[PDB]
Amino acid sequence: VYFTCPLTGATLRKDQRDACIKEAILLHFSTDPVAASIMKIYTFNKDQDRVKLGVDTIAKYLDNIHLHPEEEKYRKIKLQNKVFQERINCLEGTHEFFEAIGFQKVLLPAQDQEDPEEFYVLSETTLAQPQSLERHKEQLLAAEPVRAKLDRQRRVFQPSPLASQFELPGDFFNLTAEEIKREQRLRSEAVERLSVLRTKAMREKEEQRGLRKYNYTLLRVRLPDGCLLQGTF
Amino acid sequence: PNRLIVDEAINEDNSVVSLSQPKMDELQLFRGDTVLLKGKKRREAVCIVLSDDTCSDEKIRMNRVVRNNLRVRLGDVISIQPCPDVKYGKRIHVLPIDDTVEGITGNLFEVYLKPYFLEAYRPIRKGDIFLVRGGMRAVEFKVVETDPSPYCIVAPDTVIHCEGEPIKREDEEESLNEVGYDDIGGCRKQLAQIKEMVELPLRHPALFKAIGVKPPRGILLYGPPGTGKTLIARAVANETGAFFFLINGPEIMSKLAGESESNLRKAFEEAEKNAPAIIFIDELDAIAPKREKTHGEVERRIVSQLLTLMDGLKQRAHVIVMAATNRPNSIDPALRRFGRFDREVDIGIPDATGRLEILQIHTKNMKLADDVDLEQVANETHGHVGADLAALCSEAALQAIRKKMDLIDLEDETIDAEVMNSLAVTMDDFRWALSQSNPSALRETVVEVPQVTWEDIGGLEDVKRELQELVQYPVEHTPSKGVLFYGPPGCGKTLLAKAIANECQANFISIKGPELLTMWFGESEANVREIFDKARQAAPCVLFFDELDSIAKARGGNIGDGGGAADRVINQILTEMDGMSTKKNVFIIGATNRPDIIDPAILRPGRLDQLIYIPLPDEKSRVAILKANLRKSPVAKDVDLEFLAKMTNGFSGADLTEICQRACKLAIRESIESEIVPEIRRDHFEEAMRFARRSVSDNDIRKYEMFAQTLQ
Ligand SMILES: Nc1ncnc2c1ncn2[C@@H]1O[C@H](COP(=O)(O)OP(=O)(O)O)[C@@H](O)[C@H]1O
Ligand SMILES: Nc1ncnc2c1ncn2[C@@H]1O[C@H](COP(=O)(O)OP(=O)(O)O)[C@@H](O)[C@H]1O
Repeated sequence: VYFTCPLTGATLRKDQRDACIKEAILLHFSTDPVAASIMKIYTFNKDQDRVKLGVDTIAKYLDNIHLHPEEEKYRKIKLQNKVFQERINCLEGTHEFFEAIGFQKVLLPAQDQEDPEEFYVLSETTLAQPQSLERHKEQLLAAEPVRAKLDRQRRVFQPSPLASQFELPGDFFNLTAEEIKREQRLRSEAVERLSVLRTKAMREKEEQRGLRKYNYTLLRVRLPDGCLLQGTF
Repeated sequence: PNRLIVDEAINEDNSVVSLSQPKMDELQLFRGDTVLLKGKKRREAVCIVLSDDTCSDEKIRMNRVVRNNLRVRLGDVISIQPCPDVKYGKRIHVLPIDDTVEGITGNLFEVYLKPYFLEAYRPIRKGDIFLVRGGMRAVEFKVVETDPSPYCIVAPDTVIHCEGEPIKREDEEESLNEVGYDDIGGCRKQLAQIKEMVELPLRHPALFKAIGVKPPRGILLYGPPGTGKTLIARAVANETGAFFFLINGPEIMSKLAGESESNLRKAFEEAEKNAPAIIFIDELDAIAPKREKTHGEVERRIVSQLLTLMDGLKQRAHVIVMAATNRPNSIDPALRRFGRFDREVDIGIPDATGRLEILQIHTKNMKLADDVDLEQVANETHGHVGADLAALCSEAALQAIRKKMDLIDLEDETIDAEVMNSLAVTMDDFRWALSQSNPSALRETVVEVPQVTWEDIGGLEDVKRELQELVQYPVEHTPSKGVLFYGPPGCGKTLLAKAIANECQANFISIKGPELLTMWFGESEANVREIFDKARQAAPCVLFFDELDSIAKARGGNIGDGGGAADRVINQILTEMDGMSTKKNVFIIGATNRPDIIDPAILRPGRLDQLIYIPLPDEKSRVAILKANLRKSPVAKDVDLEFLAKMTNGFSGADLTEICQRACKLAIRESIESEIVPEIRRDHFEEAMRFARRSVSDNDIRKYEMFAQTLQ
C-alpha cells in the first residue's frame, strides 16, 4: 500500500508514513516555527484525547493574559503546575509552540520557596499586540494530525484469455500419504473438538485467533465494456 | 499448488464456492472474481469465489450442485484457475430435466429461471446442471447452448431462452433430490463420528487392502423412530459412492423357512460383488431378536446366519454393515461382541436448534409468508423428531394448498407452475398443523443444552468461579470429575449445574427424585447403566443427580425399612462412576438437602471429591436475585428492590421468586381488568410480602453449617 506525504510530496509505504511526516515537521521550523510546533503537537502524539486537553489548557493561559494584559501574574505559565504537568508537559511539541509564539523559558523565585521554578514568560514585544497570540491560539485549536494520503493507484487491466488455458498432469488427482493421513487426523480431531467439555473462555481463546489479519482493501470493478478497474482504499 | 480438497459448503448458493483467504491471496483473486474449477474426467465448472472464517486453508467448500458438475466427491482434490476473461453473455438456452418436471406445467422461465438469473450475474457454462427451488417442487435445469463459449456471466441484458421437450437424464448424472449430507439437520456430531469410521475405507479402498487390519465391520445406530437412522446411512452411501443395500426385519421375517435365510445371505453376496458397499439392516431387533425370548426355529436360525455373515466380512473386502435399532439392549447380545457390531452411535432427539434446521431443510421448496417464524415453531415442537417435523411441514402445506386451490380450480393432469409459485404458507397454517400433529417421542427423555446462564443466578459469585475452574483446569493445564452441592433448598443447586452446562454448550441430563424412585421401586436399577451410557454418548454433558437421598426418604428417611444409606440405584451409580475417566468429557454434579444420610462411598477419593456449600443468599445477593427474576418484566421506578431484600432476611432464592411471581399475578390481573397498570408497581410487591414466607428455618441453617464445619 502506497501513500503521499502532504508536506514533501514523497511516495511512501505504510511503515514509512510517520518517519517522513515527523522529519518534515521538525524541518518546517525554519519557515514557520508556530505552524511546525502545531503540526508536532497533533501529529507526534498518538493520544488525541490528551492533545485536545493540552491545546485547550494552552488556549486558556493565552486568554487569561488577553483579558488582563496589564497584570504580570498572567504573563508567566508555571511548568510545575498540576494541570500543566498532566495535560501539556506529557505531550511532544507543546514547549516548542510556547517559544514559537513569544514565550521564554526562565527560572523565577517562588512566592513561598527559595528554589526557583520554571515559567513560560511572554515578552513585551508580543504582549503589546494581543492579536498575534489570538491568531496563534486559533491556528493550534483548529489543527489536526498530519497523515499521509492513501494513493488510490487507479489502474485498468485487460484480462488475457490465455491465462485460463492449462492442462493438469495425469497423476494430479492421486492424493499422497501425507494428504490422506492429514485428512483422517482432521476427522478424528473434529470429532474430539465436538466431544470436549470446556468453558467459554477456552472456546474464545481458539476462535479469536482468526480476527487480526487486515486493515486495507483493494477493490475491482467489472465494467460492461470488458475493462477491469482497480483502486486502493 | 493451486489445488484444494473438496469439503462441505456453508453457503447453499449454487454459483459460489468459499476459499480460505490466504489461498485467495496466493491465487491473487478477489472476493467475487470468477474462476474455473478443474475436476475429474476432464470436466470443469465456473463459479464465483468468496471467503469466510471457517474454511480450512487447504480445502475448498462447494455444495452438491457444483460437485456433481465436476463429478467429484467430498475428499477429492480439484484445481482452481481464475478466469478474469469471462465476458457477459448474449443468449443462453436452458432446458429442464424431465425427472423433475413431471406433473407440473406452465411457464418455467417466469417462475424459475427468470428470478434465478435476474440481477444475479451467475456464471454459466454449457453442460451445467443447476437447481432452482420454488412452488413446492425442486426443478433442475441443464444448459444446452451458450452464444459465448464455453462459459459466460448471465446478466440482466442476457437473453434467456427455454423451448423444447424436457431433457432425459443421462446415466452418469445423479439426481439432486437424492438424500445427501445437506438433508440432515441436527445430530452433526453423530454424522461426524460416522464420517471418521466409514468414509476413509470407502473413498480409499487401497489403504486397507495392503494390511491385515480390518476397519470397523458394523455400526449400530439407535434411538427413537424418525430421527434419521436410515437417512444417515443413505446419505453416507450416496456421498461416498458406495452401493447401498436396504434390508429390514419384516422383509426377512415375512418369508418362509429357507427362503428367509437365503435372502439374507444373498444380499451380503451382492454387496461383495458391488463393493465398496454399505448394508443397512433396519429393525435389527426384529430380524435378530433375543433368542432366549423365542422358541421358533426361524428366529434362532436367522440370528445364527446373521452372526456368520458378519464374521465373513473379513473376506468381503470394503463391505460395511450398519444396523438400526431402538435400543442396544433390545437385540441378541451376540451381535455386540468384539467385531460384528462393536460400535454404537446414539442419534437421540433433535434439540431446539436441530429442529429449526430440520424445518429449514423441509421448507427449502416451500414459499413462506413474512409472518412465518420457524424458530418459534422449533421452540414449540417439543418431543418431535425429524419424521414429525416432515409431517408438520407437509400438513402446513396441505392446509395452505386447500385454502388457495378452492380459488385456483385447476383440475387437470398437471398443475400450473404460476399458481403453485404464488402459494405461500402462513403462520396460521403452521399453527394449525401443530395443533393436529402429535409427537412420536413425547415420553422419551429429551437431552439438550439448557437455556439457563450465569446471569440468571443471583449471588454465588465464588461458586460460579469454582465450577468454571473445575471444568476449565483439566482442559487448559488427578482432577476431580464431580461435585456434590449441599445446603438449604431453593438456593440454586440445579441452576448452577445448568449454567455451567450452558456456558460450555454441553448437554444437560436431569435425573430427578421420581426417576431414582422408579428404578428403586421397580427393581430396574440396570437403567443406571443406560443413564451413564447416555451421558457418555451425549458428551460434552453435565450429568446432574438431584435429590440424591430421595430413595433414602422413600425407605423412611429418619426411620427406615430394610435398608439405610445405600440402595440399588446409588450402588449402580458407584459402579459406573468407577469406570469413567476424566477424559470422557462428562461432569457429574449431585445435589442433596440431607448430606448426612448419603452413602459415604460417593464422597470417597476418585468420585464426588468436591463439595460446595450453598447457603442462603446475603443482602446484596437477594437484590441480585430479585433483579434476575424481574429481568423479563416491566417494573415501575417506585419499586425499591433493596428495601425488599432488607426485609426478606431469611428467604431463599425460591422464596424471592414467589414474591416476584405474586407481584406479577397482581399486576397482570389489574391490566386484564382495566382492558375489560402496564408495569409492576410497589403496591404489587407490598401485597406479595403479606403472603410470602421463608421456607428455611434458622435450625435448618445450623444443620447445614455443622456439616460444612465437619469437612472444612
Ligand atoms: N435428523 C434428521 N434431519 C433431517 N431430516 C430428518 C431427520 N430425521 C428424520 N428426518 C426426516 O424424516 C424422514 C425419516 O423417515 P425414514 O426415511 O423412514 O427414516 P427413519 O425412520 O429411519 O428416521 C425423512 O423424510 C427425513 O428427511
Ligand atoms: N441463586 C438464585 N438466583 C436466582 N433465582 C433462584 C436462586 N436460587 C433459587 N432461585 C429460584 O428458585 C427456583 C428453583 O431453583 P432450583 O435451583 O430448581 O432449586 P432446587 O435446586 O432446590 O430444585 C428457580 O426457579 C429460581 O427462580
